[PDB]
Amino acid sequence: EIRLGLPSKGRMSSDTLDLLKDCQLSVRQYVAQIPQISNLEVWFQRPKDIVRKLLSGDLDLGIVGLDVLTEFGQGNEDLIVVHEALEYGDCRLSIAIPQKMPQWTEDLRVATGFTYLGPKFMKDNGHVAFSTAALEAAPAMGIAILDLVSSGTTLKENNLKEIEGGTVLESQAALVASRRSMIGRKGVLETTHEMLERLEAHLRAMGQFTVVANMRGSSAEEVAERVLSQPSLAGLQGPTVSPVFCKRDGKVSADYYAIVICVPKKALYKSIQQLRAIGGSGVLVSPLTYIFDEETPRWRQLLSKLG
Amino acid sequence: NTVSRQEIRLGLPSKGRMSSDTLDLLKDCQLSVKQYVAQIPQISNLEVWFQRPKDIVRKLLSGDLDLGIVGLDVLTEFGQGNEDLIVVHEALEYGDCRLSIAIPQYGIFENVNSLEELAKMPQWTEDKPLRVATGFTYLGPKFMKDNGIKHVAFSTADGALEAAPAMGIADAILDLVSSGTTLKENNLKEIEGGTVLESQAALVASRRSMIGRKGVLETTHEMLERLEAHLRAMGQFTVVANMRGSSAEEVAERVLSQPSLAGLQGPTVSPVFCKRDGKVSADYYAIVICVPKKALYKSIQQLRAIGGSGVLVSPLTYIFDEETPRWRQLLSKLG
Amino acid sequence: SRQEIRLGLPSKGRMSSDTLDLLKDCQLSVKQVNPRQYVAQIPQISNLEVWFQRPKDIVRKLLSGDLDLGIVGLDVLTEFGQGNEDLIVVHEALEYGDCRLSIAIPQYGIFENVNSLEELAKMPQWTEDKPLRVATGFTYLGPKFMKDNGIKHVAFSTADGALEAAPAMGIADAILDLVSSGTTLKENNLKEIEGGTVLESQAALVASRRSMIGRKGVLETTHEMLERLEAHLRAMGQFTVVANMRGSSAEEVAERVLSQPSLAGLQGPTVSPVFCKRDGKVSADYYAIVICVPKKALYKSIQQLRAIGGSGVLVSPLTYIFDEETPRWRQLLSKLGL
Amino acid sequence: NGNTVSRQEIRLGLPSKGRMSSDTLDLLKDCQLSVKQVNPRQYVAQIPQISNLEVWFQRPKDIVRKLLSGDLDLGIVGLDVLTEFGQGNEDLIVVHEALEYGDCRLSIAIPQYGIFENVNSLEELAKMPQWTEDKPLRVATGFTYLGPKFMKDNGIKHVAFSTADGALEAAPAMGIADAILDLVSSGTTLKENNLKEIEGGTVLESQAALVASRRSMIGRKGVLETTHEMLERLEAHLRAMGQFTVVANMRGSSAEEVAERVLSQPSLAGLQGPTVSPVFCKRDGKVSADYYAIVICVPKKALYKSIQQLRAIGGSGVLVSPLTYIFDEETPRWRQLLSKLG
Amino acid sequence: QEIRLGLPSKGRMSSDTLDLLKDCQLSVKQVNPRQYVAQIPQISNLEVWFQRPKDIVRKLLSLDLGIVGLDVLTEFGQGNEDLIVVHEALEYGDCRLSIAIPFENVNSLEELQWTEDKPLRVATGFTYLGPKFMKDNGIKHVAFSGALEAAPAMGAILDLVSSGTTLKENIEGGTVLESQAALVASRRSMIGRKGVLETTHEMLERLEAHLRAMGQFTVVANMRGSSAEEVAERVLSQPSLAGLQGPTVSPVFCKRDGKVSADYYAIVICVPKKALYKSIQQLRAIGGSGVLVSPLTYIFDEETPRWRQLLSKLG
Amino acid sequence: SRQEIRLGLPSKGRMSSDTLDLLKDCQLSVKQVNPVAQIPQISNLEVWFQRPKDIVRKLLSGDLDLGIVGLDVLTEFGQGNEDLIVVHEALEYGDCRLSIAIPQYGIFENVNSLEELAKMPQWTEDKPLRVATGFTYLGPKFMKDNGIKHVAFSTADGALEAAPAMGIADAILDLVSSGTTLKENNLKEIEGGTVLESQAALVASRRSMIGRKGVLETTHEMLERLEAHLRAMGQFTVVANMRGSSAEEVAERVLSQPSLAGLQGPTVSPVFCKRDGKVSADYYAIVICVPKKALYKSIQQLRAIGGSGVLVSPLTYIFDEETPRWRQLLSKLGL
Ligand SMILES: N[C@@H](Cc1c[nH]c[nH+]1)C(=O)O
Ligand SMILES: N[C@@H](Cc1c[nH]c[nH+]1)C(=O)O
Ligand SMILES: N[C@@H](Cc1c[nH]c[nH+]1)C(=O)O
Ligand SMILES: N[C@@H](Cc1c[nH]c[nH+]1)C(=O)O
Ligand SMILES: N[C@@H](Cc1c[nH]c[nH+]1)C(=O)O
Ligand SMILES: N[C@@H](Cc1c[nH]c[nH+]1)C(=O)O
Repeated sequence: EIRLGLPSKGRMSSDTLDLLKDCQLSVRQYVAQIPQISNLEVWFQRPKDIVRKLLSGDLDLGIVGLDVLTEFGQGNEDLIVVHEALEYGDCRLSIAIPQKMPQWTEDLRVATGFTYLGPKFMKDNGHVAFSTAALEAAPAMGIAILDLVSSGTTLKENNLKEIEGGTVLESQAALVASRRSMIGRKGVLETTHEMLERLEAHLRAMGQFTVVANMRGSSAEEVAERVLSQPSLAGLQGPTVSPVFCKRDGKVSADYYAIVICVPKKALYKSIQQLRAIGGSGVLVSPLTYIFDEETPRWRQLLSKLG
Repeated sequence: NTVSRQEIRLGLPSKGRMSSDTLDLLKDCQLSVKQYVAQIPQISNLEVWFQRPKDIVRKLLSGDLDLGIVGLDVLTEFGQGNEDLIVVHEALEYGDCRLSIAIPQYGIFENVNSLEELAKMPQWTEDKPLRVATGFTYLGPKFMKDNGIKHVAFSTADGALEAAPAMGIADAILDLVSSGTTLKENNLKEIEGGTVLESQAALVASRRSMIGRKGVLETTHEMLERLEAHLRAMGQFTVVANMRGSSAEEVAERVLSQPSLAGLQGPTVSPVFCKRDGKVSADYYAIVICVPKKALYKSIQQLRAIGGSGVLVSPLTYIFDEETPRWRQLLSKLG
Repeated sequence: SRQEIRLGLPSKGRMSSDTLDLLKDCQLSVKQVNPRQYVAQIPQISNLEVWFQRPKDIVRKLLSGDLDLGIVGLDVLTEFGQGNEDLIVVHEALEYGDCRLSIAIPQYGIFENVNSLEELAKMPQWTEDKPLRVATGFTYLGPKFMKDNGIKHVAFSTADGALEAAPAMGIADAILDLVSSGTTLKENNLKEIEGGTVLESQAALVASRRSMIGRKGVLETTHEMLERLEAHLRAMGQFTVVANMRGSSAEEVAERVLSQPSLAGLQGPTVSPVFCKRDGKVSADYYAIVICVPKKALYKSIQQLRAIGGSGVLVSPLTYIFDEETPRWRQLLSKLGL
Repeated sequence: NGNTVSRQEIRLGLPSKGRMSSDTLDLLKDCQLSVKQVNPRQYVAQIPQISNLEVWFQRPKDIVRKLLSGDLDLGIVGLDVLTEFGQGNEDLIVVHEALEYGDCRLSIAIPQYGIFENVNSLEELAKMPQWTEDKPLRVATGFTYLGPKFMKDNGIKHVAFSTADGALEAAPAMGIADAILDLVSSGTTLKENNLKEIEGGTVLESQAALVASRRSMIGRKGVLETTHEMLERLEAHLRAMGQFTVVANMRGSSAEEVAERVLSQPSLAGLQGPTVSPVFCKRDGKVSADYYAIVICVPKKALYKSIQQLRAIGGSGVLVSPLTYIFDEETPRWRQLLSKLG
Repeated sequence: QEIRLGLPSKGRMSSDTLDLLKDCQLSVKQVNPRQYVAQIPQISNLEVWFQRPKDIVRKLLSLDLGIVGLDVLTEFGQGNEDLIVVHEALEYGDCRLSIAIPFENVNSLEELQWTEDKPLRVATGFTYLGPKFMKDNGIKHVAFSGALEAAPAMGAILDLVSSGTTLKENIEGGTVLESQAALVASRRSMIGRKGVLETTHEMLERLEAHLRAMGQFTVVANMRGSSAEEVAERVLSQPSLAGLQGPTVSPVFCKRDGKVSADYYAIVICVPKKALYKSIQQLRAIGGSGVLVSPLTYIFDEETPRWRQLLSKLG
Repeated sequence: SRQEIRLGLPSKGRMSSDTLDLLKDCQLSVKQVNPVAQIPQISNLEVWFQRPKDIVRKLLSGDLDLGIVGLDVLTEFGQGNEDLIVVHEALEYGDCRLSIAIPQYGIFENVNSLEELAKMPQWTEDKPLRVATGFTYLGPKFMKDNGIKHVAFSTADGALEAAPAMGIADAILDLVSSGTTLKENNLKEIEGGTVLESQAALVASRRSMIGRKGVLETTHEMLERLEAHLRAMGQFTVVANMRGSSAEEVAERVLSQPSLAGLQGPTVSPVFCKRDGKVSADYYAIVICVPKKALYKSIQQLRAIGGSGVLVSPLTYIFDEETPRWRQLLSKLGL
């Protein structure tokens, strides 16, 4: 049996279920199954509960923000980040001040819910005491900020600004695994492998469009010659070119050719312009679930961390 | 109005089904949105403001917005026919309704089946006018000053607008009709010529913003083409079929004999190989065509008649083709 | 009277959301004009109008003729239809709403060494005085099941609150309830018995025979409905997989793909040329292949595709896969014959 | 039957959902009979102020079913529900027939306009040539039982019934039915849909009622005494609901002079007369009974007028406060219950 | 034939208003909760309409009575002589509309650069009343145009202040006005519609008596004593045990050695709620026990000048 | 650092609503600004809403001065800390008991007391008695006192009561109120299995009451208001009209009756009514307190002695001679 922890509430939870639904890995009850991965069982927990059960051995995998992983995991050696950047849950844990200064003789208050990571940053380049408090309004009320910043709007609303070097950590959602489970529970390691591969291929896919265009041409080679002259019509390896038939004088002839290329989403609009310039029409654009390519070093780095 | 601002602002409905359908349209365009102000990353430097629809029209006129998506009813009532508002796309194919006049089927309106015979009723004079309950304070007076009805007072009715004729608050109603079931439940009928306006959700733009603010026209162009290609796609199916044949050309002749297997320009035909007696040969060919969704079932039958099997059907985000006159007409309105 | 085809759908419950999700996955989205109102449209099918009802009301209205089609669990069809021959199951297994209506008895006590329905019947505790008490919501199917299996002294009741708690509270001796995973039964120290299953149930497409033979348009939209649901189930199902591969000709690449066990596709790989510029000349150095891959096979197929030099492997889902018609249509027409 | 089950508790069924539920819980709170909802998800709570009294929250239809089977002993339910689901069973005894909430009438409504414009009477509706065995009068209603009974009684033969989809009142406008049989309270739903009531169209007048099972009352230990207490408490609560206690300071020489003053006033009579007591205050360091306080019950509808009268005779500092119960002589209801029991 | 009184539909004003009527034993008979008309049956022909406060002012300007914030009355009422506030202080919804600035050493509005160009930008919801304060206070350089408290960070403010904590999260003379909930009536009904004047009279009397009561406690104590006058002297020796006019003193009997005698006396006084606790201490000091404390719906006393002031406004 | 008294109250659950209902009925109304609050009825008193566990902890840390919490939370999380003093141990809501439940079937059939669970031998150092519980601290302390050491405790996932049926645990340690959960899950209490009796309680910190000026007197005020209200909740005031010749005759009648005793005896005053144009005190009104549980029987008794028009009404407070809860608190404080 293989157990994977997922966030139970917050946007991290809805974004995680949205991620799984986009991978075609769909999951009142709190325990579910992902049937497309053999013997994989999902447990919905708060992220701190994912870290706690991963350390104890009740879970084998988890998806958690890097902030929760580093504070509640404490840099414990048992935890290994398999994928460090699932590209959601973007934030940074940092300190905010109003818009070395010697006023402290042990007799500087920072309000934070991160009871642990504040103290650690004081050994690196730091007289600091921590509290727990509307957290964002704490400097104005006199409680004491060290908090998560994403868009930074909360900082501007409370007349608070950010410092150079004030970012203690950059955080995304991450796929993490238990070391005791990967070495000791047979069957876990291969599904963490499959999970990493699927997440990489989905992230690449997310990503691209497949673009298919009708083009008038005499040969497949002339048409490909036209597509490859265009800078952003390169595709992964080049246009797939196939014949397109239509009835002329009661007889059929391949007057058109259909090309298919991958196009990055950010490049789509200008690509369309380019395709119109070389005579393409009826341009079908569609999304992808996965794009599998050559494996990234992430698997080998995981094995290097394991031995 | 005149504010140094790097970003193009697009107003979207904040509450109602227009909000949910608008966010649904953007998600179907793969235009994911990032409080009350968000960003659309895919369109360069495009920033979305969620507002009440009247506030979208008001802020477009005041200059706080550059584009908006709003129903044509909200646009015509609150814009009041101002020439600065240009509909860029007049038919986003959701929010369909019509603002019209409904009158009772009973009482004195039994044989009042046209707006004209509603007019010539000696019941209403300067003292006791024709009471019409509506939330459309501007458009009612306009519709009947355009059609010559002398003595009409308009009111906003307490609670259930449709029940006002039954309660005695008003003699008729001026309201939005979609399926018409609300009218039928209260013994109300429309009339010939009673339709004040036909409405859909529309992409609207400010003339002053497009002319004066850098980048507005290009992102309006991108949004219009994206909306047109997405509507075209929603639209069609991609249909891919395996067919046994000796050559690609024979297979193509077979699919083209069929009326609704034409596709956009014709079938794409490619070889399909399989192992026979340890040797492979292109015993099959796979064809690809676009099929309109309303033709899908019939197309499947036709594909079976010519030997097709394993017919894959899948949807499209966009279909980009030749640009519609909507762009050229917008530039015509701008000079 | 009327010229629209009416399709009944469950209004509340998990059956309702799963049904609307099935229709959206078919690109048959429902045009909820009023979300307070109970009637919507499916524009992709001509004159097809959806009515949101309680499932019992779907069966009642199919029998009365106010609906023509319905999607309902087989348990509800059996309990509220009572085997009326006018209700015909068109598609018997839409693969959601899986459960079984069965008998559960305590694990402990009097029922320790009772594990068959016959051994439940044999117990002597049950006479006209003091019968076997069964708590159930299935007012019709319980008595029929128990009169058919020779269990002679049984009284049935509806229970307050948690049906599964009725035997512990003393309200009842056994229950007749729906079992899916069976965890509710385990949580309440209950067990099924051999022969205790009254019926196996899924969501199903049902039609009125009077509507199909007598009302214009019903039989063809039932045909399209059956064909679309079957094709969608097949699609759910597969992935289309497209890979770039280096090769000199289409035949060499095809032989490489077919040498691999699970890269067979439905009929074999489609192989087309992929052109790329080398030294200012364009040439088909690569070829793109497309195959269907079953989803449970996806990962291994990827490995197989990498072994033969594949790259840039696009994976995407399908709304439909239409193939040869299943006998379900011919079976329907035979049921209509007379 | 649940008439044989051994249980120490006396069981009172209360409506689980609806306006009847909240109004019933309001009635209990106004009687200081607060229900200790042990679990809100659970359906059973306790009323600790009455010995061995346990409340079950049920559908009203389930309250009637359970009273007939003997699984409940008392219930509070509208008389419409009692007539529909009890069907006039002789075992159901109405102990209190008018709890003065849930007021409505089940009646027949037909369109104001159409063929029914001159139809104001019920047998005007009967002497109508439109309905035969071929095409009957369609009536939408949720009352599967009471409709047939009412119209077999009033000389109308050719009638069909439907449990209409959704908005019952909109059934005649949609063409689902030609009339409706429904509950009317203020009648605004009838006016909103251009429908009207009829002479003789009223099927029954209904309020919330305290009902009991006769087999339970005679056979189950403790039931009769707690229905006695409930009826008494309810009667008193209604009387209190009702009155104000009014207390006034008055300048006077003796209690009898003050009493003479209050009793000259028409609405200062009280239940039996003003209670009069001395009110002392320090003048120049000595206390003396310069004032007197009077206590009277005043009906709420008289309060304002009573105040004016109390000022005319020199009253001030008029304290007005409400009452939980007013117990007086028993009404005939209890004896009537015993006559129905034998 | 009908007298109509408007009440707020949503907000704390709504729950506080229905709580006010609920405390007055004028229960509101909401026959349809979805509908907007209810009745007060204890006052003959008194009908309640639930709507937003601007709508209440709108209909009083077009209703016979309304209960609305003084802010809504002054902004939407236009200072019209037809709207007469009969009771100006129902003691709920209390607040002040005032100006807050981030602007450090500026503490008076006069110190509040601002010209034709760059006119003092205040984001504010007071479409009518905003102009009034500065058109009257001599800053001619002001323009008016969400999540208001962050407006100084986002790009001074004129808003409602109650406890002021919302202001603290983000001046002298900045107060535009002080507001409470008020019972207002239209002159058109009072001079012209029969029965409006009389039910406004009853409403004003009930509201004044309830406000007095809200207010006090009735306190009843057992005290051992020989005579009523002795016990009364003991109660009156204590400063805040005076009551309205003095303690009501009555005999309390108990069985001693098989014979009954008035060994105790019960006193009744009104005690203000704010004074209750020390009143209990004082009552214990003079030998009281079993002190029953209970609330009041109304305390009617002599009419306030408000009715005669209203009639002076009516002539 | 801070200057005004802080009172912790439960934030969520029925404990929260029942607590706010009690305080509002005690005239300690909480003025919630928006979701920290204030109680203005006690001069200068400030409320903090927290999770029950947090209140105890914050009392221990110094951040709180008072709290209202169930005694189970107090004993489980306070760990018997001497800084926490219960001021009122029984606010008469949140009633429950923390106790041990075991199955009725199987091994445990003929086991109906704690000592018989002890003299059961299924449990060894290797395979101990598995008890599912949320009380990480309290449970072990209870069983070393009169049970075995062959006990392991666990936190059950999900439904604690279903843990013995699922095989997770052999017994549970849980809160019992009405006992329906245990009966629904075929579980049973044992004699001597009760670990603790719990109600909601008013708790205070010793450091705050002795050391922070103003804390002790506002706990005095809230303790007296809470005790007073509880006493009143409690009683009825009952007032009856009685025909009689003298007040003493009427008093003798009420006192001849067992349960009409009142607190000290009936108050008796004259009731006047018009006879022949003359007024005379033909009646007398008596006032007594009646415990609510006795009300109905007292009514019968009042009728037996000729009473009529019996007014019954409730009380907010009943203050008497000072309760020993204050004197005992001061004894625990060293005055
Ligand atoms: N041959 C095209 C499309 C494709 C990608 N993968 C398979 N086909 C490209 O390389 O971009
Ligand atoms: N060649 C097919 C499919 C296609 C459209 N666009 C690109 N390919 C058609 O013309 O319909
Ligand atoms: N011929 C490929 C792809 C395909 C399916 N259908 C049409 N083409 C296969 O059989 O998998
Ligand atoms: N004696 C007063 C007050 C009272 C009624 N009952 C007891 N006391 C009256 O008859 O109104
Ligand atoms: N006599 C007491 C109580 C009271 C007021 N009104 C009537 N009684 C007082 O003057 O305060
Ligand atoms: N004297 C009555 C009522 C009372 C109590 N306290 C004051 N009065 C009694 O002792 O019960």
